[PDB]
Amino acid sequence: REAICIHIGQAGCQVGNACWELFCLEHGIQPDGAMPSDKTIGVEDDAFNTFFSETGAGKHVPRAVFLDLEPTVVDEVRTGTYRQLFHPEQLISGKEDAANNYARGHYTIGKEIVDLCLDRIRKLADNCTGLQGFLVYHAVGGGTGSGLGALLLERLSVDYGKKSKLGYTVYPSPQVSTAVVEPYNSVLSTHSLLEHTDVAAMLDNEAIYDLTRRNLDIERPTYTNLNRLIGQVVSSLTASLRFDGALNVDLTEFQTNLVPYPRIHFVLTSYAPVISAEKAYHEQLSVSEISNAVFEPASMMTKCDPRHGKYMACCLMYRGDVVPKDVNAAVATIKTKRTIQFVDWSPTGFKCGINYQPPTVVPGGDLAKVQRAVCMIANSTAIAEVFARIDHKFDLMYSKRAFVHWYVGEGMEEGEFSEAREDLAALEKDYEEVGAESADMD
Amino acid sequence: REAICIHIGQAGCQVGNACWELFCLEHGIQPDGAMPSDKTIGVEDDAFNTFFSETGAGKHVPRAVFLDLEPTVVDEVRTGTYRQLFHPEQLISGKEDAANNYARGHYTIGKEIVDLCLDRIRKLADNCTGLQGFLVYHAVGGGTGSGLGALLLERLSVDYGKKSKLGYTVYPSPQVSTAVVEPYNSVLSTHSLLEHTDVAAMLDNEAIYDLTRRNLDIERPTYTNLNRLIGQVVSSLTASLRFDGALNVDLTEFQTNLVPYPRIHFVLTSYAPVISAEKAYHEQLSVSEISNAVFEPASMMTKCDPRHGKYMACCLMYRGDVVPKDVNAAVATIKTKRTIQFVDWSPTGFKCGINYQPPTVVPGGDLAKVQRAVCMIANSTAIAEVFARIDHKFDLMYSKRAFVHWYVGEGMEEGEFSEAREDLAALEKDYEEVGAESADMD
Amino acid sequence: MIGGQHKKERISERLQNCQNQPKNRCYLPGTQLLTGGYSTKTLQGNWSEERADAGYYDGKAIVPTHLSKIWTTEYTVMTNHAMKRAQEQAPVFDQATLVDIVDRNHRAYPTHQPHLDPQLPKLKEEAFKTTMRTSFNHPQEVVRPVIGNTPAAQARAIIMRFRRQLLISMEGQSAFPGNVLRQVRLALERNDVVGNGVLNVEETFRGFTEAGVETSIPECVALVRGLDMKGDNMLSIRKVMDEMRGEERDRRYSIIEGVYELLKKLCSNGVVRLHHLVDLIDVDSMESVLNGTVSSADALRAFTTQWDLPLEAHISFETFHTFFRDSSFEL
Amino acid sequence: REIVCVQAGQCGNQIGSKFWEVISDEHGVDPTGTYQGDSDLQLERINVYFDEATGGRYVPRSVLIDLEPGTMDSVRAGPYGQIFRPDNFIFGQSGAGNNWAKGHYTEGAELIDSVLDVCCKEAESCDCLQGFQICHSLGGGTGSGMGTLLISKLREQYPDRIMMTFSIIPSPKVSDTVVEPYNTTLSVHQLVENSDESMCIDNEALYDICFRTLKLTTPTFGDLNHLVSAVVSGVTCCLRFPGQLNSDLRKLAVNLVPFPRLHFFMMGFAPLTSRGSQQYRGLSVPELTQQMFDAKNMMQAADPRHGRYLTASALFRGRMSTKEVDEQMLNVQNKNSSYFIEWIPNNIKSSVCDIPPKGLKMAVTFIGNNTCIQEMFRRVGEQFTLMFRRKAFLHWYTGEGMDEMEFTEAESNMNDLVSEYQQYQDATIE
Ligand SMILES: Nc1nc2c(ncn2[C@@H]2O[C@H](COP(=O)(O)OP(=O)(O)OP(=O)(O)O)[C@@H](O)[C@H]2O)c(=O)[nH]1
Ligand SMILES: Nc1nc2c(ncn2[C@@H]2O[C@H](COP(=O)(O)OP(=O)(O)OP(=O)(O)O)[C@@H](O)[C@H]2O)c(=O)[nH]1
Ligand SMILES: Nc1nc2c(ncn2[C@@H]2O[C@H](COP(=O)(O)OP(=O)(O)O)[C@@H](O)[C@H]2O)c(=O)[nH]1
Ligand SMILES: [Mg+2]
Ligand SMILES: [Mg+2]
Repeated sequence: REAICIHIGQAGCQVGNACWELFCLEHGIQPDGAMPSDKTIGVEDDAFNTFFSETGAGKHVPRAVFLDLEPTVVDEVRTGTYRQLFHPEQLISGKEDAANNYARGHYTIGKEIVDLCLDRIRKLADNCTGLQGFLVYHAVGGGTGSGLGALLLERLSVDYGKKSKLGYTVYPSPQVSTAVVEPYNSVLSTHSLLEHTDVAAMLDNEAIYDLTRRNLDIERPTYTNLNRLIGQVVSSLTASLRFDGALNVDLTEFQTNLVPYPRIHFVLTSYAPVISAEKAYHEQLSVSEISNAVFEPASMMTKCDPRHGKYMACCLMYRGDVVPKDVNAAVATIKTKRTIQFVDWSPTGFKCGINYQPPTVVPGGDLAKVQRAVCMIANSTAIAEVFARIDHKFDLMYSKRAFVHWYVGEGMEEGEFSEAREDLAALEKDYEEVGAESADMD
Repeated sequence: REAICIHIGQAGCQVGNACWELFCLEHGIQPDGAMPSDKTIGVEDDAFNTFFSETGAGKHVPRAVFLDLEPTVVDEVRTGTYRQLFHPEQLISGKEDAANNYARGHYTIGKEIVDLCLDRIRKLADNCTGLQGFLVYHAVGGGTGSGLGALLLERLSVDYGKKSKLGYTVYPSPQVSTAVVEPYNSVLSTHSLLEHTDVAAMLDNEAIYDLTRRNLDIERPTYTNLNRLIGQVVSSLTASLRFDGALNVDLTEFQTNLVPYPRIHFVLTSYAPVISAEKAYHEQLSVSEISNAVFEPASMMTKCDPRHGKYMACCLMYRGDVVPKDVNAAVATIKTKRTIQFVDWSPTGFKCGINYQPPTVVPGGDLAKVQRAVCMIANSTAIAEVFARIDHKFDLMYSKRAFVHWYVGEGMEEGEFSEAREDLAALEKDYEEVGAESADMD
Repeated sequence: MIGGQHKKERISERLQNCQNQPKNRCYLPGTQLLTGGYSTKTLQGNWSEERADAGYYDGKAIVPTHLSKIWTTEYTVMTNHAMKRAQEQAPVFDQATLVDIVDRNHRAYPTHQPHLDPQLPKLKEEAFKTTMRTSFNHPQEVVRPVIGNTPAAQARAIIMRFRRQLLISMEGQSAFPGNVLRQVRLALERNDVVGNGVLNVEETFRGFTEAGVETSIPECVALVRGLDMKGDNMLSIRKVMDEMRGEERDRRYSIIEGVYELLKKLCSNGVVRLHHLVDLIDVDSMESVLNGTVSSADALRAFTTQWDLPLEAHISFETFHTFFRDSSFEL
Repeated sequence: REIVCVQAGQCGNQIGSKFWEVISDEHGVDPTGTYQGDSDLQLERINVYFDEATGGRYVPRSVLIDLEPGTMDSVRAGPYGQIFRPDNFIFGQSGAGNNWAKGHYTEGAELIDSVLDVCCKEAESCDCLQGFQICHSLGGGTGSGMGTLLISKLREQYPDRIMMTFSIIPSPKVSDTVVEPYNTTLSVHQLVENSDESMCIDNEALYDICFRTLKLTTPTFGDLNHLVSAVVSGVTCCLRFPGQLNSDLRKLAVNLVPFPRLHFFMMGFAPLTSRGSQQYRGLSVPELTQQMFDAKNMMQAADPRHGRYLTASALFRGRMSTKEVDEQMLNVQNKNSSYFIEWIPNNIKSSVCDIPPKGLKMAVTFIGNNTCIQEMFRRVGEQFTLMFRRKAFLHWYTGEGMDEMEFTEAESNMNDLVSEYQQYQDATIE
């Protein structure tokens, strides 16, 4: 009934700010950790427990840790408005950044900070009675996110063992780029994430920019918009643990239904009613329109075209005023479509969830208020095209050792590049073999 | 008719508060000693006489003494709510404690206090016309309870002679513990108690904590709960003297039916309908159900398992709406069971008592209100396990003369340890011989 | 507190010519609380703990400057909406309490700050309590689960509590059953001020307090929010009274409809009026009049008054139904 | 049951001022000495530490002794200084000079009779006298020499009562005085024979408490003396308030000392938390017990993890369930079984008192008998052997009149104390 959140580096902490703003506003906790007198009268409830724990005086404090090697973002949290919400021990900051070097985070600098992080997570996990997983937020393009995320996931995976770990990861977009060394860091990160993660959700900033231009009418978006959309997605996936519903979905059921083979755990994510107030008042939004919307590539938050592959499993979460018979009719209509294809070894391709709590509206937000929404996470062979493009960029730079001397200076053998590149090549071959159209009877 | 209660030390005074609260509320005496005069009563009544005496003005005063060497607990009783109920001479207090030393209570300090206690007991025994025994409450783990209890029982046994003495002692729990020197005090107490006691009811705190966690729904119990359960047991045992019934049982009948040989007087206790108010309305509580309950070890108030021994005698007291035919059917069903075994020299193993007064409910209490209850005291060879473990801990400490300099310095010969340890060895053999089925007869 | 005035030199210190370090108060020139070689304004060393002090003060003028408006961070723009609401309330002390805080008088350990503990007064009342005094007082002196944070759940729980309170209280019992809910409805109607039949939080509180139900302002806030279906914080009297009547069982509905269908056929053109009901009723057959505790004339008079209509008013099925749901509440 | 306090030397007088502030606050005594409390529960045991003055006033049963009046003028000038009885201040006209022999033999024998006269006048006034409590430093001059002289005389005159000492011992990292090893060695030799129970404190441990746990930026001696005043006032709480399981100094000694020489104990006090964090974590019995056994929270530099506990005692203050206390002590004994001496079946005694210190819901004070006390004395003996072989400063002591044979006797006795602790550390059942 409980989940612990770990935020790493700049993208992970900034997305965390939007997530905790949303979870506070959805439950009704004030920025100072208190809860108004009228929310706590007449009835006694426990739904906050998934994300907050209360002290004996009734203050709420959240179940999260913030990890960074540079102080600036955590110092912004320490001096901002939510200063009193977080426990000060949870906000951990080092002296200097990993400077876009995976080697600096993993070998040289993260090795000093990792034991404090493990001590905080242990002190939190001992004060729990139904921990049901870890949520991790990080970007694989930067040095500290890749290196310290890998080292911390390895240590967590040995100490806690079988417990599930779900990651939300921002991968380098196919043509917008911010730093030169992104391919090396992304390959080396992906090598560690293969062994130590149960489900990995892939995000690309170029898709969220396209979605914000096409559906909403925003010509000049900034990171706060993207982070609020990611927060809505995380709230949709975790709503099944916190509110009443017709068909609940426990976090272990996602892992049981979505992963066919132990390496095939990378999933695509999309969200349906991203809409502005002027369009929202011109249209009805019944179940069948949003179900048809989630399968169009204009709705996805990752830059991939699912028409170039085959689906293996889809998990559809409906929240708000929806009745199961329309979900069944919608899924049967989607199944009828000819441009949507499932692998022939997966005949029963769908998992459904239905929750009664509608999505919350944030005062400065840009989404409209709507009675229902659906969020989808799905496993498809199309993801193999993203890795092939990362491998092409790695091959171009590595053929001449373009920047390797930094990595070798900070403690890494040149051999580790070839090992990671061969492991990701094997992942590409796994997606080629698993997606085989048919096997011969002879 | 009359009985005198002797309370010694901390456990005995605190258990006395719960006992006298119950006896007042059951008879109807207010905390100021005066019964409500009402309009009138149709016929004259006398049941209180067992525990109260009336003054010419109609005030009631109780037949009890409270003995302690430290003032704090008795001054706490003197300043509490029942200040006007007790006679001030009855609350006797010394200046300083026996400091967990049996030697300080027995040789140095109790010798000063015993003559005041004997003068008070003499003044009580002179104001009686049918005294039929002493009830004693004390703990053998502490210094003053063991030392002064033994010295006072010796003096009472010489002055009053044949009069019966029944003890409700609290022996040390098998793994929960409060003080380091508990084995020495318990062994030295048991040596004196063996020769000068007629029936020893033995109680442990770990069993009453287990009973309050499993049957009642209390996560964090405290001594007031345990003391109220003990008070209920004492009220059940003394009800046979105070109210009308089908089969009464005088205190001499317990000794005649329960004690086969003069040293075999250690007994186990068990109480059936320990239940909460919310559970009580979903279940019937028939005679056979509570009779089946009293034989399960989860119902016992001492930490021993009777399946590892043989019963020698059982005395069953039923109070409330019970009919003798149901008691007979229940006892015949228990007798049918294969996991309950009696020694072959005891064919008629049961004594029954039936009283019409149902158990009283105390305003702050945690037990539900019920129409019937049963209480059991039984003699079994499984009580040998309780001693062997105390003796083993004594042997472990005495092999290195642990703390011995305190006992020898305060006035006791080192020889006193060896005699008592040999006497408890003889008690272990008494339990071996009594439990032997038969010899090689023709 | 505003402007400092508790970090400054006191008169006693000036008269005694006190120096700095015996008490370590940084007010004398050349001495300052330096954390990491810098002041607390700079983020070095132990600034977070020193900013958590009870007597800490930051030199920020209330009147803002222009460059503060011009220079803003993206995080500040994101989280400024909550900051405006969160800046409304803050604890305050007088000068004597600030003297006590600076002098750190009553503390268990050097860092104990009792003035920042919100549960201090109940701790003070709770102090000096003994186990026996609590547990051995004078013996004479001493719910359907609802799940969810939804306001509908709160409204349902509050309605159930109100119904239980009215049943245990039972004020205004008449000669003919059905006067309790009538009194509650009349009390609510009397405190309406506009005439359109709607109430806000404060008038709801006054009305339910007059009706005999003990409540509080948060109860009324929760109830009005839960029962609101048009987003104006107005409470409809009809809706709340319908919820107070409750769900109706099938047998009672069957009897009511059967009696109404019988009464419909004895009138002309199938129109039933209130004088029909007054004439045709058989009041001397109730158990309360045959046993000998209520007179028949009083019972008929009580029945006629409870309708709150003239004797020629048309009594539809809705009015008959509502009247006898009100009466079934007491049986 | 009344206690008599003696404060000796600069450290003792300074710690005493903070102790009497804490005790006067807990019983609601105004700094003028007037009772201003708000519950009768405060008054019924006021006699334990206070004597009754005529109208409203109460006077504290304490003797102040020093060889130069500088400290006495400082304590009289303090915020609670007025409460002390004028006749209880005994002072000479020249300092101890940091020399044990001067403080013990020349000015000691000159003043000691007036101090014994004051202690007897104070002792014979009690209706029933409990043990004495002594605060002093071992590294100083008048504290060590005259304190141990007075301890020996009171043990001769009142051998059946309890003798309790709180003692300050030189830090391993920075010395405040060059001749600390001689004064420390002679004082430990006197204490091991004379004392009934002795508590030891390192100033370095209090600095580590302040910096790591309380995160104070600029701690001062007032903070160290407040932590010490907290534990000293906490150990006696069950003597002077009601509770579910009363306890006493003699009962603590009977449960803590297995053999008469093993009477040196370590101390700790549990609720410690930084000013920023206290709003974020509620008090509970698991939190108090876990901090209570953490070696970071212990007031000596030796750490328990290198030794084994022979015995320990915990006194809890507050209204709480006994089941949680018992099960916590069982869980700690079972999970860390290798750190407890196996030939004793239960090493922890518990006691429960109803009234916590003001502003705290619950508190516990911990007293521990651990073999790691041998490490402090061995280090002091090393510094003594380096200085003594070369007669580094011996002419001062010989000039006062001491024979060199006292130094060899004191060294031998301390070495035997270290040996006895080491043998019980490595003892086995066989
Ligand atoms: N959606 C989103 N993307 C971000 C955010 N911040 C950075 N990114 C993206 O993540 C990548 C940069 O990763 P960083 O998080 O800056 O790397 P890092 O974790 O700080 O690692 P170091 O530079 O060594 O400290 C780029 O592709 C950025 O566009 C953010 O707040 N939201
Ligand atoms: N069930 C129960 N056990 C108690 C109670 N009070 C104390 N005990 C237990 O009895 C033992 C302590 O014995 P005490 O009564 O305190 O010893 P004492 O008689 O005061 O002896 P001295 O300490 O020398 O004064 C421990 O095991 C306590 O757990 C009580 O009220 N109920
Ligand atoms: N904890 C503590 N230590 C002190 C205090 N005052 C002095 N000391 C220490 O005690 C030693 C000096 O001993 P001192 O009291 O001057 O000896 P005296 O000259 O005989 O009184 C040094 O180690 C000081 O650091 C104090 O208030 N608290
Ligand atoms: Mg960075
Ligand atoms: Mg006692």
